[PDB]
Order: sequence, then structure tokens, then C-alpha cells
Amino acid sequence: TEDQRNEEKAQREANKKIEKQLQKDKQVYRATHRLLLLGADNSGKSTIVKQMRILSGIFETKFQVDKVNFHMFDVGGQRDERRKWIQCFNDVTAIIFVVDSSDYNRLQEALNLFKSIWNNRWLRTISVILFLNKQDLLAEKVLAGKSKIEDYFPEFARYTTPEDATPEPGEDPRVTRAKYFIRDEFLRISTASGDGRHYCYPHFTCAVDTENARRIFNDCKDIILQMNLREYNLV
Amino acid sequence: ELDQLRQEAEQLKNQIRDARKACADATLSQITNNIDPVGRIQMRTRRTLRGHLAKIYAMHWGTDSRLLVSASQDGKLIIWDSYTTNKVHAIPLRSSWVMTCAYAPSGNYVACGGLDNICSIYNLKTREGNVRVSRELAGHTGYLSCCRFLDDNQIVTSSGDTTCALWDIETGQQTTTFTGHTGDVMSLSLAPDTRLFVSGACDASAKLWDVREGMCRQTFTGHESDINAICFFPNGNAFATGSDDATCRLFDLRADQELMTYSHDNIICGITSVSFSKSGRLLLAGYDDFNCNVWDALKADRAGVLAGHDNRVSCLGVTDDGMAVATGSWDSFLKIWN
Amino acid sequence: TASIAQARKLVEQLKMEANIDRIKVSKAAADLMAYCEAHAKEDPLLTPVPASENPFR
Amino acid sequence: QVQLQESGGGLVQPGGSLRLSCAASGFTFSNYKMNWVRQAPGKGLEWVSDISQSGASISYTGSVKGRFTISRDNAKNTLYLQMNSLKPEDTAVYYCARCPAPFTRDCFDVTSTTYAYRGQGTQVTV
Amino acid sequence: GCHVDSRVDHLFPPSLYIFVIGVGLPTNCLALWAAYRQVQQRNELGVYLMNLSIADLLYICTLPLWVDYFLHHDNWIHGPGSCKLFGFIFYTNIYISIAFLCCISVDRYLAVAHPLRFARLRRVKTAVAVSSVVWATELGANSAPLFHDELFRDRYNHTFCFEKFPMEGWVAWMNLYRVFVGFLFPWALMLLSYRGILRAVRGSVSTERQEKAKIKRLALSLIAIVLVCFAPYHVLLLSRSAIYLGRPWDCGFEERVFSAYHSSLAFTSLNCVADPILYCLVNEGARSDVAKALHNL
Repeated sequence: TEDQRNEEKAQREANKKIEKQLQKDKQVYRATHRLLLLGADNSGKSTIVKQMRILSGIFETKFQVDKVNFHMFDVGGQRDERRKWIQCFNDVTAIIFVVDSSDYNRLQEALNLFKSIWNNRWLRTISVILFLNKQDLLAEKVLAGKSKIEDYFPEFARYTTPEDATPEPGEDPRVTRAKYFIRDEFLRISTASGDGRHYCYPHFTCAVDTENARRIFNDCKDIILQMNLREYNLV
Repeated sequence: ELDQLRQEAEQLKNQIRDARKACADATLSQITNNIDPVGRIQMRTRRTLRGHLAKIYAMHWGTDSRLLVSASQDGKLIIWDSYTTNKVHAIPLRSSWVMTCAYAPSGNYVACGGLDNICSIYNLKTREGNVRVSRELAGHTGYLSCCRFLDDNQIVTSSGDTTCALWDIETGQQTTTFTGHTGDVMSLSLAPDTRLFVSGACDASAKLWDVREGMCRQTFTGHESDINAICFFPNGNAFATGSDDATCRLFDLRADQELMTYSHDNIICGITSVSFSKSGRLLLAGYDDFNCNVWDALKADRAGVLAGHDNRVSCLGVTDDGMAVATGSWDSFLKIWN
Repeated sequence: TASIAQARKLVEQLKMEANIDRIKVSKAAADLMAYCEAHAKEDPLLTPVPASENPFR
Repeated sequence: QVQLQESGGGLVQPGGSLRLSCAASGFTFSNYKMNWVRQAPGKGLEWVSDISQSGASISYTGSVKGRFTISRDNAKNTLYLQMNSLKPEDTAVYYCARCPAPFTRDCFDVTSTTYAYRGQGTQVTV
Repeated sequence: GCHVDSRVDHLFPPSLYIFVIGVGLPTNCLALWAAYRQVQQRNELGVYLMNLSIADLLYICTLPLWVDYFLHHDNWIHGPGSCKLFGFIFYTNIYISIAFLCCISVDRYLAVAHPLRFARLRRVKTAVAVSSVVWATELGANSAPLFHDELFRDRYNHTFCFEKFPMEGWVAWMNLYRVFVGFLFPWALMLLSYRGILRAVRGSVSTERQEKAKIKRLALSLIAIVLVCFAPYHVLLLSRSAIYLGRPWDCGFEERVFSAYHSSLAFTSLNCVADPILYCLVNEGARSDVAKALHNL
């Protein structure tokens, strides 16, 4: 026939053009890392976003460290319930969890949220980068304050500072004890489950600090290193 | 006043329950205790449509049983040709988080939406010769779950803010808003006459809506967790629901009562997609354990298994003439079965 | 007051939904079975089609 | 239709005893994790305690660690909470809550403003 | 040249070669199967592995004729062209295998030390181009003795293939080049690569002491076994070349090393058995895939 063959050859040329474009797009796509931001209203999760100078309801930020491009998302146009749209973030490189450690009456809700994220079916192979913000507020609250962490946690009267902790140059030992107690509380539930398929990376941060993108970059390097160790038969 | 309202509500609920109990006459199994088993169903993959980058979230058949549209989380919308596995168009998207897609019955428009709470319409027949954005519809306060075309100038949308809406594409305005659910709406399906449509929510309930007036006529319960799939029987007098409690059910509109439940002891994972066949004898469902099941609706006994997907199955579709079944999954592949 | 109005709306919805004409389950089951048997001859998924008409072969 | 109803409560004096009993209907009772929540005047929803399916793992909040005790009864489809030394800080409304999914070890939305599988509540005054 | 004799000659190389072929052929079959599975999943490493396997198979296909040579029993095998081809393969497959091992080590290093760079150098197309270049270069460089006389019937009573006791200068230079650019250069790269991998693993905060040690043992084994298998024969080759480049008329040295120059040019054919198990079977995932394939049948 004539028109049949003509339309067929036009079809194959169109298909090959589309395939070339798709190959270019895959080349661009496989070299960018995605991160998902999570936290609470009192936590300064957007504050660190503006602290990084680069800065519809979905806030997207693009930054770059050592010629590697990172793309961060903040979903802030939805309702409180989040058990349905979180399943979209299953192939994300990491989840950045921001915690308000200065206040105590809402620490248990942060613990519950962290534990719920940790034991999900579609999130059990994703690493979590933990940022305990508001350290300076905690220092003032503990130093000369009427509120006691004993009341909210009656298991704080029997805990001593672990040896591996490295105190700051000048710091009250009680401040170090409490601030490491919070981290131990968050890490107790993070090591009681899992088969070494994901890890938790903790850090201490304040409201004015700079080396945060470098922290995320190093953690991403470690995550990819673990995945490559599994992949390249080197385990 | 409030206590009186609660007592009145409980009394009408009791009256409704008594009416439903009286209306019930027998079981579906007793009437279906003589038909033959459908037989073992064996299907094989005929085409493997490859080319996506990330997990596929939705797909839809064109009204010719030949053209197809697919949506991926990488941010692409590819129009395929099933007969020759030839790509026709590839449309990039502004937002990569896309959860739904649709194909107009005429074949000149394609719609999409997602976490941006906006429904976008693209034109396929342009004089210049490229696909371009034609209209953006906004007004929802939550992520979009599903969207279906009625005509070339009307569309129905469902959101996670517990509402549904009817649009007018030419002026980009809302004509009717349907409200009444408590949890997020997850899916919808239009009637063959395009005058009624059903929607299932995350409060373990489903509702029937009339397009013109804008009211709810019937509400159905019976599940014990979220409903995440819905579809219409090919005659418009029943529908099927799949939920997160690892079960499926069938509901009828003239009896206002559940009819039949499909479940098994081994199955402990939920149902992601549900679709029917041309005749109404086969029910196809996809599960979180990386496979699809083919149930016999009349007998409620499993009669087929579709395996070959290495990750969770998210989208399922059947042609308008019954010559193919398309399944997408989180392993970035689309498979056609016959 | 707003919650009172919401409850009043809920009770009105129940009243509107509590007077719909209904029929028995056996009638609906008979109709569904009859429809299923009526269109059984044109379903290729259920009845294999000759290989000279299948477009994916 | 999933249904959960609280019973008990009442009025007591400081340093008293109470037993809150929650009845359930509409689902298999032994495949779901259960929680207790309460809200007090001028406050939002807060979490107190939780118990798993079989009844082995038990979790408390610190402020009621040495006072209250939870229990479940699978045979009778019931949940129980036992009260002790009621300090003048417990006057509230108490809800018994179900995890959204079965065979699942995490509960995402239990303290949301609107949640489907949550009871009406009972008032305890001290 | 002079009547060198030996008794081990007719004693060890034959049985050792039977052991090598019998316990190496199926193992390389499995190795090829697993490499194909690897390349199916868009993993470049398998490509290299595949090539390595192929080389070893060729070695086996040229081994039986050679055990005829050391037994002095022909069974209508002898001839100029047959040896002219089979000796070439027999003496080149070792260097091809070493080159592919070096390629695997460098590829492993690029993926652990620098996981966010060199995205272009870790694609299948680049791998296949590198493999083709390696094959062509090795064949071209080692085709030097293919255009020379091979079969030499001597006095006393023999007919050695591819060797002559008072060898000419071309053999000496060929042998020298084939011990300082065919053994010690491609082994140094392997050692450096695995040192870097171990250093990178030491600083990983997400790895326990259990797993961070199984790695050291495996890497040390992979480095050491090549030396244990190959060192003596190359040491003897260096010594013979030095002796010839010094006093040429000397024969006593050859007279007292012939009784074992062969035992080395025989011990040296054990890397063909070593590589498949160490690179496929020890790993739990690949062994599990093998077991699954066996169950599938």
C-alpha cells in the first residue's frame, strides 16, 4: 500500500525523536537528589530554609554543594491528616526531621511522629536526618527555670551522661546531661527495629548557623556509600 | 437542643437500619448457587511499554481502544500507540507530583493534576503543531485525587479537602460543589449516561451524587478502613469498592445494601485499583504484594492471578471493546495483557 | 451555635435519605445475573477470540 | 458502621479512683492497636497511653507513669483504663482511639482535629 | 641446547591440570550466568565480570592438548599451526585475566570513594568500549611471537613448543616486558584500589564492626591469592632472563631449574579456579541467586 507505509514511516521518525529527548531527560534526571522536609509549626523548619541564602502551597528550594544539585520540598498546603500523600515520598533520598527541643509539653508528639515514620511500610528504607533545634532556648530554660524535666519524664532522675559525649568548651554539665538525654530518648526507639537497612543521623543546631547544607551533603554521601556497598558485591 | 438533635439522629438511624433489614430478602450466593464456575483464566504479557523514569501513578484509555496516556512521578505525560508501541507525544509537566490523568472522549484534550491542587488541560490538535496548555482550573484547597471528562466543556474533580466539584472549561469557573464526606475522597467514576456519579472516601463510606441538582441521595457503609478505589458496573445499577482492610465489596443502588464480599485468609494487604470487564463477570484488582487478582463477581471465588510486576501495582484499565488490560506499577513499566 | 447548625443539617440529611423507595435484594441479584449472561458472547477476556482478529498478536 | 462509645467517668475528689470502659463494634477487635487521648479546657488534643494487639507492649506518657493502667478484653471487645491519685490536672474529655490500618505497627493520625474512628467521649471532673 | 632432565615433569603438571579443568569449567559456567544476570539490571560491573569469565573458558579449551605435551604422548595432535595458535592462547589468557581484574578493582573504587562523581564513566557503553580496547590492545601486543619459528626438534630427545634453551634476544626482551607490565603493574593498581576501599569503609559511620571486618578479610584474600598463585614463575623468568643477559653459555643453571621451571608454569594456572568462586560464589546474594536458579531448574 502507499498511505499506510507513509504514515508508518512518519510514525517511526516521530518515535525516534521522542526517544532521543527522553534519553537526554533521563541523563539530567538521574543526577539530582531529592529531600523531604518535615517538622512542626513551632520548629523553625522554614527558618533554616531562609538561613540557606538561596531560599500553590508546595515550597521548593534548589541548592548546590560541590557541583551536586539538591532539591528540597515542603508540603504546607494540606490538612493535618498525612497518611495518604506521604506515600508519594518513597524514593526520596532522605527525610529531614526538625525537632523543637526547647519546649517539653510537645516533645512526646515529636517522639510519636518519629516512631510512626520509622515503622511505615513504604518508608522503612529511607534515612532520617534529625535536627534538634533551639539549643540556645534550652540552655536558658534548664539553667535558671522553674519547670523540671522530671515532671514530664519521671525517668530522668536515674540517667548519667554517657562517656562518648563530647562537651562544648564552656558549658554547665547539667545542660549537657539534659541535652544528651533528649537525644538518647530519640535514639532509643530508632535502634530497636530494622535490619540495618536505614540509619538515623543526629545533629545539634541553633537559630543562627551556617554548616547545614554540608551536613546534609555528608549524610547523603554516606547513604549512597551504603547503597553502593550493597550493590557492588563488596559487603 | 443538642441532646434532642442527637436522640433524633439515633432514632432515624434505627429506622433506616430496620428498613434495610426488612428489605433484605436473601443472599447473592443462594441465587448464584447454580451457575458454572468461570474456569481458570490464563493471561500473558503481550506488550511491555517501557520508557518512563519513575513510578507510574495513573493511566487512561482513549475512546478508540488504541491510544493511551500515562502519568509518572518524574513529571511526564506520554501518549502511546499500543498497536506498534510507538510514542506519539511527550508532554513535560510543571509539577512532578501528579496523581491522576484523563483522556477526553473526543480525543482533542488531556487533563492532569496532583499535589499542586490545580487541574491542567492540554490541547492535542493545534494549528501550529504542538501540544500546549489551554486552561488551568483552580479553587480546591487540597490535592487532587481523580478527574473525568463529561464533554469537551465540562469536567468533574475530587479533592482531598473532602469535596467534589463540577467545572466549565470555557470560563474556568465552578458550577456545583458537592460536600458531605468527612475524610479525603480517593476516587470517582461516572455513569454510562453521565448523570450520576459515585465517590469513596477515607471515612469508610461511599456516596452517590446527582450532577444537576447537586445533592447526595444515598450513602453506603460496611468497610472498616479507607476506600481507595471505585468503579461502575457496565449497566449503571451497581458498583465495586476496594479498601485498605484487604477486602473488596459490591454495592447496589436500588437496595441500599451491601451485596457480596471478596476476601481470603492469606491476603492481608489492601487493594489499590479496581476495574470491571465488558460483560460484568470478571473483576480485576491490584494489591500491595506486587500482583493482581481476577475474581468471579457472581461466585466470589478467585479464578485468576496476574504476576510479573516487581513492585506495587497502582493503576489498572480495560478497553472499551474488551481486547486488552493495561496495568501500571511502581517499577516504571506498563504491561498489556490479553 | 455553629455546631448546632451542623447537627441540624446532619439530621435533615438523614431525614432526606430515610425515605427512598427500595426493592428486595433478590430482584437486584436476578437483574445483575441476567445482564452478565446477556453479554457473555462479546467479552474477549472471558471468551478467547480467534487469533486472526486479535490486534496484539 | 464502626462505632466506639465511652462509659464511666463522673465526679470524684482529689486522690480518687475511677475506671473508664470503652465499648466497640463493627470490626475485628484483635487486629488493631488502641490508644487513649484526652482534651482539657483551653487545650488541644493530647496523647496518654497505648496498647498493642495481643496486649504485651504497653506505652505511657510520663506524667501518668505511676498512676494509671490500661487493659484490653478481646473476648468482650472492651478497653479499660484504671485511675489512681487523680491530681487536679486530669479534668477533661476522654476518647478511645483506633489505629487506621490493621496488621500495622504505626499510628499516624490519632490526634487530628477531625478523625473518623474516634468516640464521643466522657467527662471526668476532679 | 643441553640435556636438561627432570622427574617431576611427568609427575605433577598433568594431574594438576586435570584438577584445574574439572573443578573450573562448571564454576566459570555459573560465573558467566551470574554476570549475565548482573548486566541485565543495568549494572556495569557485570560486563567486566562477563569478559573475565570468557577468558577463562578459552584457557580450558586449550588445556587438554597441553597435558599431552607433558606426557610426551601425542595421539595424532602434533603439528606447526596447532601449536602456533594454542601456545599463543595459553600464554596470553593469564595477562588478559589480570587486566580484567584490574578493571574490576578500579570500577569498584570509583563507586565507593566517589559516589557522586564520574557519572559518565559508569555507563554500560563506556564499559563495553573499554573492554573492546583492552581485548584489541592485548592481542596486538602479545601477537609478537606469532610471526616467528615455533617448533624446534632438538638433539637428545624432545620437540619443545614455544621454548628454546639457548634462546635468542627477542625471547629475553619479550619475557622481561611480560613480568614488568603484565604482573607487577596490574597488581599494584589492584592493591591501591582495595587499600582505598578499605580506607573509605573505615570512616563509614553507618557500618557496624561485624560488617566493617568481613570486608577487610575479603579484600586481603583477594589481594594475596593472586601473588601466591603467580609469584614463583615470574621470579624464575626474571632469573633466567638475567642469567642469559649475563653469562650466555651457562647451562648448569638451566640444568638445575628445568626440574621445576615447569612446576611453576603449572602452579600458575590456578587463578582460573580461584576467580569464579571468590568473585561470585562467596557472596550470599549471588549464591542465593544460584540456588534459586538450581531450584527453578
